[PDB]
Amino acid sequence: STIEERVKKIIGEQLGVKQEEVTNNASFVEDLGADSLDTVELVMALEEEFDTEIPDEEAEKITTVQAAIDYINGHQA
Amino acid sequence: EKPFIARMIHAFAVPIILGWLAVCVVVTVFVPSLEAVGQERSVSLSPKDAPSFEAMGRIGMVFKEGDSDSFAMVIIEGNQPLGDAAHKYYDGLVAQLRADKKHVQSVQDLWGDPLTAAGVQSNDGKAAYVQLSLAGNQGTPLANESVEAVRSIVESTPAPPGIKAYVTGPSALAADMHHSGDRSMARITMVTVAVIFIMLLLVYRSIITVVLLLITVGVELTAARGVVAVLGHSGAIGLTTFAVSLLTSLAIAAGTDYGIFIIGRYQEARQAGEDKEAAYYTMYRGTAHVILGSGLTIAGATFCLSFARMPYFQTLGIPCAVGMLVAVAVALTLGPAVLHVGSRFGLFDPKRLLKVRGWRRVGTVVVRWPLPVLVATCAIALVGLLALPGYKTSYNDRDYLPDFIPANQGYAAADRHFSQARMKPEILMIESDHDMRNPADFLVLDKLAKGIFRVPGISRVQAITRPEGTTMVFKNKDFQRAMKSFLSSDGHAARFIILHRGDPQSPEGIKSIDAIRTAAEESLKGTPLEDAKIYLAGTAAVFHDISEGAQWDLLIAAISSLCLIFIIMLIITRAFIAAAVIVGTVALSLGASFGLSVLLWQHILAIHLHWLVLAMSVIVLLAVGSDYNLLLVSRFKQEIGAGLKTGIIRSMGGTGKVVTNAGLVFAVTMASMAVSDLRVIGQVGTTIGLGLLFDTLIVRSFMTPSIAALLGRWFWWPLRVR
Ligand SMILES: CCCCCCCC/C=C\CCCCCCCC(=O)OC[C@H](COP(=O)(O)OCCN)OC(=O)CCCCCCC/C=C/CCCCCCCC
Repeated sequence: STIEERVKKIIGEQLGVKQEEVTNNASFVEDLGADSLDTVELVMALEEEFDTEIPDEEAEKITTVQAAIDYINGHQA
Repeated sequence: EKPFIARMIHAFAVPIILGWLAVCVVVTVFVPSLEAVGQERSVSLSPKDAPSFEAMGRIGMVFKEGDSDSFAMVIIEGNQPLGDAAHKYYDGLVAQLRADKKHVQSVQDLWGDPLTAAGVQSNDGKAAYVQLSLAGNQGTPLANESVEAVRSIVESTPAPPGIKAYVTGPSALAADMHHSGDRSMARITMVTVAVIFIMLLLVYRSIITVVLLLITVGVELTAARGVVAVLGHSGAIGLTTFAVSLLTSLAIAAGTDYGIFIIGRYQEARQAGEDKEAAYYTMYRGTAHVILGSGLTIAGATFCLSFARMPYFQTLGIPCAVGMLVAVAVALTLGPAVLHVGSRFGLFDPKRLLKVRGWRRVGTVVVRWPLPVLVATCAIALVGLLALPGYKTSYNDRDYLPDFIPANQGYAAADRHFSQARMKPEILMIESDHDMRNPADFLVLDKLAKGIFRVPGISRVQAITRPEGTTMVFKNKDFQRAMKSFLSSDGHAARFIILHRGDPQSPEGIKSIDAIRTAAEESLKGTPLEDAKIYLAGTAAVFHDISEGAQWDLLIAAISSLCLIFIIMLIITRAFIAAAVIVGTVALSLGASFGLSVLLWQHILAIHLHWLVLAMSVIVLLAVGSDYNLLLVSRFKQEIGAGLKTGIIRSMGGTGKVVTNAGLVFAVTMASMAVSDLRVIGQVGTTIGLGLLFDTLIVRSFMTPSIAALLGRWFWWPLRVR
């Protein structure tokens, strides 16, 4: 499937948000209701799904759906 | 996918239910009850090759006073010093006991002889005792008959004013221990079911789901007990009240866990929106092999007790192994069969949202930082060994039985007037090729009697040289009775009756045996009887062998279970490191269970653990503990594919609440076993209960997932995973 669709799938499954509900601009902790640990779950789930490493310092920069999409697009090459 | 076996159970769910119900009726009606088969199929309590056992046989054979290692003591008690009236009652009582050749092989009547009457009369003067040699070894059905035959004779005899008679001895205690164990089977089961019913009612909040779940356990319990009863009734196996008590609780505990696993996964599937038919197969694919693997483990683990030397352990293997195989076969066929038919009416659907955020968040921490979690749990698991230095086992069967059983009533009658050692004498016999009745050898008897009396921890020694047990002619009539009592009619062997100070059951008493044997050899060295052979018998000698035997056969039971459980887990999972981790983690946690149990019993309650406790409880802890790891690990193998780490988190949520409920049910089921009259079996019950609480709360939840997160793909070697 599309990389963006897969990322949205993972995010929605973890945070209990539907595929159409999660938006590119939405922020995990501010809008989707994430917290300090659901973001860790998100990071690990993306790492496993797309066989990529999000460094701890880089982990902080994923605050919205988009940020994850840009990161993975720039590293899924 | 629809596995073949699942389809067959699905297609024949109805007759499978009737097939097991009909089997339950057959074993209930046409087979005697297990608690009644055990009584007619009980096993002797000492291995045939123990030096104490064969020595006791030789002493009986050489002196022609029986062939069994079973003896019972009749204590006569009175409110005033025993006068002539007691003697008439005693004299008639002994004659009646002698007439019963079937049960009373010999009556060592000493109180009737003035030359030795003071040797058995209490210093108080208000009590006396006589030692009976009973037919059949301790604990065998014949011994229980002989004890009852002696006991009835005492009861039927009319006693003078104020006099009372009690029957005691190791054989009487073993007979009463068996009766107490069987007498308490109903109470254990009623409490177990009542507690489990209330617990499951909270977990599911639906009475029908609990009622059907417990009914299925009843069929597993009735079929497991029924099949084991058939074997025992046919003479194929030996049984003991420990096997019956332990088998009954394992079937209820393990049988209920399979029901919780089956319903737990079925309900989880329904939450995912799966149809009743698809949910049933999802349950089978997820738990059919886990139940079988967790079943062969308990059957295999308990079967490893058959390698032990002690009959208490050796006879405990097969009945528990066959019991668990029968219970599992029912759970794998009646379980899914009942689940399907119940589903036709919509009975097993979940009543509450099956939340998983709780365990996913726990799993996230464990998997993100696994090494710190592994270190913390290992330390908590290992800190239980701090109780090892102070751990003191016990061998006094008296203290682990009700105060009111007839054997204990008679023992208490002895303590009121005698020292605690008089009911547990020690006999040492020297056998040679010469007629020792010559005066020259009698000097050696005097020398050895004093030498043995010199050993610390002894109070009294009786022999020809010491008729009264303390220091003070072949033709005197009175001496003749002593001669034939302390010397073999052939004159080739002589025996000394030795009494310790303090209970010989204590480790101090056990230490006396080695000292006594060394002293006997030292006394005879450089004497005409230097080549004689030394035989030792009695409770101190019996438990000198048991103490040594009980150690090695704890090692054999533990090591064999690890080897067998690892093989089963290696076959079930197909992964080497996963198999080692499943059982290796539980092996470490044994320290926590040992520490918790010792702390509760020895220290808090001030009751030492019986020598049976560790060997029996260790077998179950390794078995059941690994099953919870197997359920968790078997879920890893399914969820993997979404990630080696994310698979652990997903599996933790799915199996989290399921195992915790199943863990507590097993722990409480084994904990409810403390309601038994046999405190020995209660110590086993809470020893397993405490351990399974630790395993379900720390081993499965924080230790196993952390190891899986640490090792990565190597956790599944040689399976190809990414
Ligand atoms: C009493 C009368 C009973 C009448 C009924 C007969 C019994 C019917 C009950 C159950 C059998 C059918 C259901 C059981 C599950 C079938 C097998 C299964 O599901 O998986 C097999 C599964 C396949 O692996 P996976 O692919 O991971 O599985 C996924 C699919 N589930 O393999 C296993 O489970 C391996 C089984 C063997 C394990 C190793 C055994 C080694 C030896 C053990 C000794 C055990 C103790 C012996 C004690 C002897 C005492 C005298």
